[PDB]
Amino acid sequence: KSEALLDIPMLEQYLELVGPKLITDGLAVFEKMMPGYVSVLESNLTAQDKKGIVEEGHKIKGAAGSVGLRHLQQLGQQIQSPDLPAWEDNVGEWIEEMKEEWRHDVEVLKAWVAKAT
Amino acid sequence: ADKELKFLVVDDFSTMRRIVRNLLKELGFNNVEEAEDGVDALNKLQAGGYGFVISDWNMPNMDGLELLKTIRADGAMSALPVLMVTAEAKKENIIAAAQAGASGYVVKPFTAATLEEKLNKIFEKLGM
Repeated sequence: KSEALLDIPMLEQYLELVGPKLITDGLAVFEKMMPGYVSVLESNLTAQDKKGIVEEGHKIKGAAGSVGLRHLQQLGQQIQSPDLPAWEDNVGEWIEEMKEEWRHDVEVLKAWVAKAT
Repeated sequence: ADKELKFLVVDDFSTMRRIVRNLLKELGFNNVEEAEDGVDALNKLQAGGYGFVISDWNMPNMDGLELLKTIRADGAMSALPVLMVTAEAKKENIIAAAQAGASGYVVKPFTAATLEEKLNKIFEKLGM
């Protein structure tokens, strides 16, 4: 499950060339900005601002991607793609799922980095 | 067993819930509430009325093993049947579950045939 949560191929490359400092530094930024993001997401959902939801998804997808949190990036990919069939019916669950596991994902990442080094 | 028996399906957000909820509707059981993790679950369980727990192993905030442990400790529901349904098939995971007091274990992926037999086995053993 650590493979479905992390972008291992990307991280192993980062470690080889540069080192862990950039990941932890980047992850540090993510941990600070993330709470703000989900909150904005949650807002636009109740208010039903379609562009709102899509826009914020694009932001989290990038935020998560750069730090190697694969499942979050993927979950952001879906939220920012309103052309997908049954987006309306399933979009709310993807948001409740974003809110539910982001901290756990961050934990699994920090853990893997330590063990990795 | 009884048809009004209350179940709680603890699973974050995967295919486990749609599968299990469906197989339960087939065996006759329609009283089924769901939870996202050990935390949410424990809260819902405080409301009482539950007679059966089915749960994953990997969930944020509180995994299935901690939830199992927390349930056994709490005397108000120390005997509540808990069945683990997880991908984890290692030696450590199965022994942990046996020690903690799991009612049963089902490895993923599983088939409707198995899950129904695992349920009907526990139903006899306990006499529901």
